[PDB]
Amino acid sequence: MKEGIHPKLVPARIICGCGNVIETYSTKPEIYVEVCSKCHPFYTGQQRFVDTEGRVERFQRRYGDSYRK
Amino acid sequence: ASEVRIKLLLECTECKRRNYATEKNKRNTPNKLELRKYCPWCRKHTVHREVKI
Amino acid sequence: MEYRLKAYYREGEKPSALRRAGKLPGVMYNRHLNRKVYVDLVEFDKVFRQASIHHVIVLELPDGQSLPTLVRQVNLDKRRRRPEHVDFFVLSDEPVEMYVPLRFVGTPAGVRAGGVLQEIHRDILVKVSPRNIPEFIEVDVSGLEIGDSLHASDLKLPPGVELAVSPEETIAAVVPPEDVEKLAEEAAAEVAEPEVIKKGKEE
Amino acid sequence: ARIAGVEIPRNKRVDVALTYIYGIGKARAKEALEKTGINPATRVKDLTEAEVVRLREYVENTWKLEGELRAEVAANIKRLMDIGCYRGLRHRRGLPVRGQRTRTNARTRKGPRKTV
Amino acid sequence: RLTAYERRKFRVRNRIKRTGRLRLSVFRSLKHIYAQIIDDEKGVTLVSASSLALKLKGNKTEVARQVGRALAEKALALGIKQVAFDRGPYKYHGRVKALAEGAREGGLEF
Amino acid sequence: PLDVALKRKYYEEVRPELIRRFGYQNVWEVPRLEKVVINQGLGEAKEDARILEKAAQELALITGQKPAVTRAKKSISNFKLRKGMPIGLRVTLRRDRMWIFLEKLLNVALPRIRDFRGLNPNSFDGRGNYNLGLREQLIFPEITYDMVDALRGMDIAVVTTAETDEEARALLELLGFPFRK
Amino acid sequence: MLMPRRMKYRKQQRGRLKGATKGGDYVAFGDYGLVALEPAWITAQQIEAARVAMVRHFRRGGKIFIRIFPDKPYTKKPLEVRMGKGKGNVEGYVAVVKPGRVMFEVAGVTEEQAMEALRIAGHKLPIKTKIVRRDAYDEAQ
RNA sequence: CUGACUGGGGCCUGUAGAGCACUGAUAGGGCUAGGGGGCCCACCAGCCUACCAAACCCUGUCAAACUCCGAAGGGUCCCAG
RNA sequence: CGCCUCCUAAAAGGUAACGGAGGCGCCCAAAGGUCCCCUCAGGCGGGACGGAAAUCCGCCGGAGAGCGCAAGGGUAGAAGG
RNA sequence: UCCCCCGUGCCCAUAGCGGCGUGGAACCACCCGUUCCCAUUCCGAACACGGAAGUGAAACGCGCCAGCGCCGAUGGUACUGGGCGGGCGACCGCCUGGGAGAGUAGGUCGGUGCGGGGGA
Ligand SMILES: NC(=[NH2+])NCCC[C@H](N)C(=O)O
Ligand SMILES: [Mg+2]
Ligand SMILES: [Mg+2]
Ligand SMILES: [Mg+2]
Ligand SMILES: [Mg+2]
Ligand SMILES: [Mg+2]
Ligand SMILES: [Mg+2]
Ligand SMILES: [Mg+2]
Ligand SMILES: [Mg+2]
Ligand SMILES: [Mg+2]
Ligand SMILES: [Mg+2]
Ligand SMILES: [Mg+2]
Ligand SMILES: [Mg+2]
Ligand SMILES: [Mg+2]
Ligand SMILES: [Mg+2]
Ligand SMILES: [Mg+2]
Ligand SMILES: [Mg+2]
Ligand SMILES: [Mg+2]
Ligand SMILES: [Mg+2]
Ligand SMILES: [Mg+2]
Ligand SMILES: [Mg+2]
Ligand SMILES: [Mg+2]
Ligand SMILES: [Mg+2]
Ligand SMILES: [Mg+2]
Ligand SMILES: [Mg+2]
Ligand SMILES: [Mg+2]
Ligand SMILES: [Mg+2]
Ligand SMILES: [Mg+2]
Ligand SMILES: [Mg+2]
Ligand SMILES: [Mg+2]
Ligand SMILES: [Mg+2]
Ligand SMILES: [Mg+2]
Ligand SMILES: [Mg+2]
Ligand SMILES: [Mg+2]
Ligand SMILES: [Mg+2]
Ligand SMILES: [Mg+2]
Ligand SMILES: [Mg+2]
Ligand SMILES: [Mg+2]
Ligand SMILES: [Mg+2]
Ligand SMILES: [Mg+2]
Ligand SMILES: [Mg+2]
Ligand SMILES: [Mg+2]
Ligand SMILES: [Mg+2]
Ligand SMILES: [Mg+2]
Ligand SMILES: [Mg+2]
Ligand SMILES: [Mg+2]
Ligand SMILES: [Mg+2]
Ligand SMILES: [Mg+2]
Ligand SMILES: [Mg+2]
Ligand SMILES: [Mg+2]
Ligand SMILES: [Mg+2]
Ligand SMILES: [Mg+2]
Ligand SMILES: [Mg+2]
Ligand SMILES: [Mg+2]
Ligand SMILES: [Mg+2]
Ligand SMILES: [Mg+2]
Ligand SMILES: [Mg+2]
Ligand SMILES: [Mg+2]
Ligand SMILES: [Mg+2]
Ligand SMILES: [Mg+2]
Ligand SMILES: [Mg+2]
Ligand SMILES: [Mg+2]
Ligand SMILES: [Mg+2]
Ligand SMILES: [Mg+2]
Ligand SMILES: [Mg+2]
Ligand SMILES: [Mg+2]
Ligand SMILES: [Mg+2]
Ligand SMILES: [Mg+2]
Ligand SMILES: [Mg+2]
Ligand SMILES: [Mg+2]
Ligand SMILES: [Mg+2]
Ligand SMILES: [Mg+2]
Ligand SMILES: [Mg+2]
Ligand SMILES: [Mg+2]
Ligand SMILES: [Mg+2]
Ligand SMILES: [Mg+2]
Ligand SMILES: [Mg+2]
Ligand SMILES: [Mg+2]
Ligand SMILES: [Mg+2]
Ligand SMILES: [Zn+2]
Ligand SMILES: [Zn+2]
Repeated sequence: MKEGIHPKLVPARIICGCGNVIETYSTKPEIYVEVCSKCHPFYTGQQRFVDTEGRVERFQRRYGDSYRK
Repeated sequence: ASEVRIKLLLECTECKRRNYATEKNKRNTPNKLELRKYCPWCRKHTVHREVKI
Repeated sequence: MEYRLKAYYREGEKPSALRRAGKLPGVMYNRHLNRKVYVDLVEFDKVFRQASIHHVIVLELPDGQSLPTLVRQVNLDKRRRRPEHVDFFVLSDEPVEMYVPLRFVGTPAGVRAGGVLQEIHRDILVKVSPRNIPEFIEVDVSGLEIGDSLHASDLKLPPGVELAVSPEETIAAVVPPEDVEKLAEEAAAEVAEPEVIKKGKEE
Repeated sequence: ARIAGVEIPRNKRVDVALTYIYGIGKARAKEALEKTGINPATRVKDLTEAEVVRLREYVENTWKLEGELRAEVAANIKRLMDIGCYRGLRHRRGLPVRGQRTRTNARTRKGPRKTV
Repeated sequence: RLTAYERRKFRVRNRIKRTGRLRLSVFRSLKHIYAQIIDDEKGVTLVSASSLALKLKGNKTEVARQVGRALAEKALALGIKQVAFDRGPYKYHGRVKALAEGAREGGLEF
Repeated sequence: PLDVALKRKYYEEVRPELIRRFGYQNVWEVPRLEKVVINQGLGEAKEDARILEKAAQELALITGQKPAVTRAKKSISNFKLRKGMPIGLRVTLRRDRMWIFLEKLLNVALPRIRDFRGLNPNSFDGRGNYNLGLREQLIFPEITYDMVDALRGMDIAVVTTAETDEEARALLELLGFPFRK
Repeated sequence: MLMPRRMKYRKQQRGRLKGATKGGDYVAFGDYGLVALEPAWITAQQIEAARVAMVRHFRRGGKIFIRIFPDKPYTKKPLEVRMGKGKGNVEGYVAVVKPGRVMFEVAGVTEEQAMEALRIAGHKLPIKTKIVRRDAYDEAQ
């Protein structure tokens, strides 16, 4: 590589919020991120962050069967 | 040649004799031409400078 | 069928002399032979109008030989619309490219509706054994409307015969007919004047 | 893109900041800081990083927010517009939905006045 | 579709053969280096030399130089003196350059 | 050549599963990565403030490599484009920096994408290469909210040696590329 | 009626009319043809009168093939001017026709229909003509 | 003795004719973006066309300022009459 | 009304008409010398904003691009970058 | 002098495209590295250097195949130098010498010079 134009790559820590730490390389030796592949809901299986809903409507109402048959 | 593309002479800066006639575009090249050229009086190469024709 | 035609040999006779004596000049060739021939014009014409590069013509020669040929090329006098020269292609035992007459069976529904069946190809180019030459190739065109079409990829070929043209080649179409009711439209149809392609600084 | 994907303002208190999130109002701001025991009056510039992911964790796991919320609200307006019910028709035309008079006003739904 | 390699070679060599001198052509493989002095009017090679044919040692640059001296010594015993250097597709540098310097040390004129 | 986990994962895990999935008979036949070309079609810096040096300072932090200037082929009136004008950045990543970039790309960048639902499975070259665009540059771990000024995305070309899209799908998915379909 | 939609040049030199027709001497499409027996510049007006005469005889049915096209600009100086002052103005368009050329072909129609339509068409043209029927010679071309 | 003219040999050429590979023109058919129109629709798509029709392909043609070709001749030099 | 390009011009050169078509009366301090390096237009597929067409990637692609400006000749084994 | 390879010419596609097959001992290439020379409008991709673990996958070389591309007769015709006729003309014929283009038959998956390395 040409000299004096490229940011030097050094060994680097990456600390995600989920405690996962990656041993990679970067121009910054230590970086904090809010998410990573180890915890992101698309990555960690069908980790439905909230809406493990199912249908949900238009029948799980069932309030109720009091009308006659 | 035109109003903006003028004719000019090149003058040997050592002996002051005009040895070459040439042209330039004084809008594109507003500074005086400085060029090395053979001066047959000095019998060597010399900085010649643009001088009014 | 299998037609026969007397042929004769010629060396330095001049073609205009042979043609003035009623003889059509010609040539015979394949990878093995090449001989200058002439046939009799009225005799050749009787045969060719039936045989016509489609069916085999056997040339009876004056040395006793007989050779099975396809007419490979007919050169016409462009002014008088007359044959001036024939190429006879002497068949060998290997297959050969050639044109097999197309034969359009049935009446199209478009033709019933007033349309016209455009027979684009009336024969089709094909590799086949010179002992395998079918008389024709039937094609059902009764389901063509205005304006449907048929291609060589729809040819149901007999056995031994391989298509020698692109399957995407059109063989027939059924088109709208001439109609007087369109005339007054075309008469009172103003067509603007021709544009002249810009030249030089304007392009 | 701190929490949750929205870079909430510093300089402001946490309860006030978290309102700058699609899905979190004054009500849910009180709920997030109590359930994680954070002083609701602490500026975002002063949250210990332990507090942040503590606050971040509870918020993102509890409630639907930003894109997932917006896709859902749209999906409900979409299904109403597909099943062809009356409310769906009002969304089809951009007219109001909750029974309001349209002879005048309704400028929020219709937009600025179109001359004739 | 010519490659940049073939264009570079044609371009360098057309200019050489325009001057009508015997050309000193140089082929540089990953392992070896080779040299021919060629009369392009007869389409005929006059004298050769290469690392492969002299079964030469290790460092490619010093090998190249020795190839040049060898080519020179055989060339002069045939009357060859003046010549035009044909770097062909290579920069005038390193191994090729060393071979040229080695040819000149041996009295080849160029 | 540095020791980077993604490169090691390529040789130790990825290659064996690829040889087994396709039965290659030569070690040079197994798909590998040729290069990763990052491109910014900026153009919002054409005349305005051709101080895209802001972006070059960014891509250099992201890749450890100084990007190079792309200049306009012809002039385009509707785009307000003069032939020769600087309209973006291309940087070509190979060998360890290519691995080092892709390593952080799969681990950190793609997860930070807004409403991320996986890479587009249909984006494949048709000859075994892949391409994806990005909407922002904060996606990357080195570019923080403080230092940024404007929202500039990029194109990323992933060039493999695979002859077909299927072999390339296999190689990339195995490296940790999250596809939705 | 027929004329080029565009052209590189507005005006053409006159040239000659020697020789049999260059090509187009065999029936290529329909069943019957109208062959030119002597050379001429056939005007776009003449072709259209020939076409309309065949359409009108068919009433409804058949197909006409026009195998010549008037691309040659025809020039005439304004009336009562002297020689000089440049080339005349384009007044029309003509197709060059030489002996043996198949000008029109018809299909989709009886023999009697075709014979008669080609005859009436021939009366609209400034030359002698011949009616022909597709032959094996035509097919071998 | 070199001349007109002539024999032989070499080189130069883009016409006649022809051709369609380039630049344009071109009839029909095929295939087929884009429009016209027709069902169906506004919830964004969908189907249908004996309508006009680009590109491409086939068949068939046109050209002083078109040429993938290309004569007869013409020019010029050498040796000979 | 001088000059350039094509055609007319009959395959050397030349060849007229108030015959058919276009351009010039500048420009460039690099758009000049040399050395080294590089190769187009266009089609298809892929790619945030980004579109018929901006920049990126892959495959095909001998010259249809380019060569300041008319036209012609020439030209990537460069005269183009 | 015969076969393989590496250089480098010549003929100028009968030499090209495509498909398939084959070769690593040798040679060539990819390859292994980027300290050193040198290098990237960024990139050891290229250029360059130092190497020698691997692979003939890519490239290259060598076979085979006629789908494309390229080449292509013979015969006949167009045209025509020179010589003659005919038509009011547009134009049309005859003699003698020359003779295409398209198309048909068919050909082609190159040939050859010089040097170098290896083999028998
Ligand atoms: N060399 C020749 N014979 N030329 C003859 C020229 C044509 C002549 N006018 C003819 O048709 O008879
Ligand atoms: Mg350096
Ligand atoms: Mg240095
Ligand atoms: Mg008869
Ligand atoms: Mg101009
Ligand atoms: Mg809120
Ligand atoms: Mg109300
Ligand atoms: Mg109301
Ligand atoms: Mg490997
Ligand atoms: Mg795809
Ligand atoms: Mg690939
Ligand atoms: Mg970041
Ligand atoms: Mg005239
Ligand atoms: Mg008239
Ligand atoms: Mg006139
Ligand atoms: Mg006049
Ligand atoms: Mg006139
Ligand atoms: Mg008229
Ligand atoms: Mg004609
Ligand atoms: Mg009449
Ligand atoms: Mg023909
Ligand atoms: Mg004498
Ligand atoms: Mg003399
Ligand atoms: Mg003579
Ligand atoms: Mg002609
Ligand atoms: Mg054409
Ligand atoms: Mg053709
Ligand atoms: Mg003509
Ligand atoms: Mg012509
Ligand atoms: Mg001409
Ligand atoms: Mg011509
Ligand atoms: Mg051909
Ligand atoms: Mg030829
Ligand atoms: Mg001659
Ligand atoms: Mg002449
Ligand atoms: Mg002569
Ligand atoms: Mg003379
Ligand atoms: Mg001569
Ligand atoms: Mg004499
Ligand atoms: Mg002339
Ligand atoms: Mg001329
Ligand atoms: Mg001349
Ligand atoms: Mg002269
Ligand atoms: Mg005048
Ligand atoms: Mg003027
Ligand atoms: Mg410069
Ligand atoms: Mg391109
Ligand atoms: Mg595209
Ligand atoms: Mg887009
Ligand atoms: Mg684009
Ligand atoms: Mg050009
Ligand atoms: Mg070789
Ligand atoms: Mg030779
Ligand atoms: Mg194949
Ligand atoms: Mg191979
Ligand atoms: Mg080996
Ligand atoms: Mg081995
Ligand atoms: Mg270093
Ligand atoms: Mg060192
Ligand atoms: Mg390297
Ligand atoms: Mg190298
Ligand atoms: Mg090694
Ligand atoms: Mg191989
Ligand atoms: Mg092998
Ligand atoms: Mg190579
Ligand atoms: Mg064979
Ligand atoms: Mg030839
Ligand atoms: Mg031929
Ligand atoms: Mg002949
Ligand atoms: Mg004569
Ligand atoms: Mg006369
Ligand atoms: Mg004759
Ligand atoms: Mg003769
Ligand atoms: Mg000819
Ligand atoms: Mg021929
Ligand atoms: Mg071949
Ligand atoms: Mg060779
Ligand atoms: Mg040898
Ligand atoms: Mg040997
Ligand atoms: Zn994480
Ligand atoms: Zn002086």
